Amino acid sequence: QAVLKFTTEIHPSCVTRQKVIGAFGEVYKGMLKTKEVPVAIKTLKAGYTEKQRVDFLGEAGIMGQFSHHNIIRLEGVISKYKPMMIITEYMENGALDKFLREKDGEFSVLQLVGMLRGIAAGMKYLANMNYVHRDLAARNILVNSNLVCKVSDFGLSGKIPIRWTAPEAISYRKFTSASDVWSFGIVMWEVMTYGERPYWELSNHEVMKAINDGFRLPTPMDCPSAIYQLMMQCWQQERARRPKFADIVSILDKLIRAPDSLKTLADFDPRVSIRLP
Ligand SMILES: Cc1ccc(C(=O)Nc2cccc(C(F)(F)F)c2)cc1Nc1nc(N2CCC[C@H](O)C2)nc(-n2ccnc2)n1
Repeated sequence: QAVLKFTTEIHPSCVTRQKVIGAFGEVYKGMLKTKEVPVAIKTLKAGYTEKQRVDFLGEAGIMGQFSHHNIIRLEGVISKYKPMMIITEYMENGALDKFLREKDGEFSVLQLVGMLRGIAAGMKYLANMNYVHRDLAARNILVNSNLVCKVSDFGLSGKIPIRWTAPEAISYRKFTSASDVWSFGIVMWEVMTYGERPYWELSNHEVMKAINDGFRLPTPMDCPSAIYQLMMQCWQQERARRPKFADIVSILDKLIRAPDSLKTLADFDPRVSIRLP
């Protein structure tokens, strides 16, 4: 029970499950009695294995431990009754990838960079807490009604997220906070492009080959030079050369606080010629 030391135990009478939103069990949208609050509810259904129980309660325990503005907030856990449940806050705006694609061009550069600073602060916290995310991507980030981004982990889409993953993590399963930094660079590109697919139609093998050949994603349109410089350094082949999350947070904070620094734009390489008088 020590695993749950940072969690609040919720009584089942306070929870109502309404609609399945994911699927040892299912995830539901529901309501929590604490005037009810909307919540997401992950269940561990009858028949779960020992490994599944250890993973489920371990997930609940770390989510309770995390207490940060940019990490999804655990409302509580049901561990004393069956089915067991993990209950989190709910965001009507949903996941960041779909959000940006449905709001193309609607935000200022400063708003976009602010979302990256928040994601970076959440990741710095996770790394400092010695938690390696392994699946950092815009699809795993929730957006609240204040445009605050909350790092989450919804599990795999299981689709292996090759184009978000650092080379050493793909090649030999070395997942660390430095491979999370690589993923963060990809998230920066996702944000600045309003959710474009990294590497467009390239297949997974083509992406890995391009990376090994030295190619990197080109600059997004209208992107601050400093922001593209930062994402590029997240994609250094040599793990030890990448910035740490503390460096990323510091840089993003300083750019936002001296906002003229974001007015210098990186050149964009057009794919298409339009000749006009
Ligand atoms: C119930 C639930 C359980 C666990 C997690 C979760 O993050 N665990 C996690 C594990 C390790 C590390 C971290 C860490 F470090 F990142 F924090 C976080 C999130 C949700 N809650 C949730 N799950 C979904 N799902 C899940 C099924 C697929 C579906 O498409 C979306 N959707 C919403 N949701 C949507 C709109 N508002 C809220 N909430």
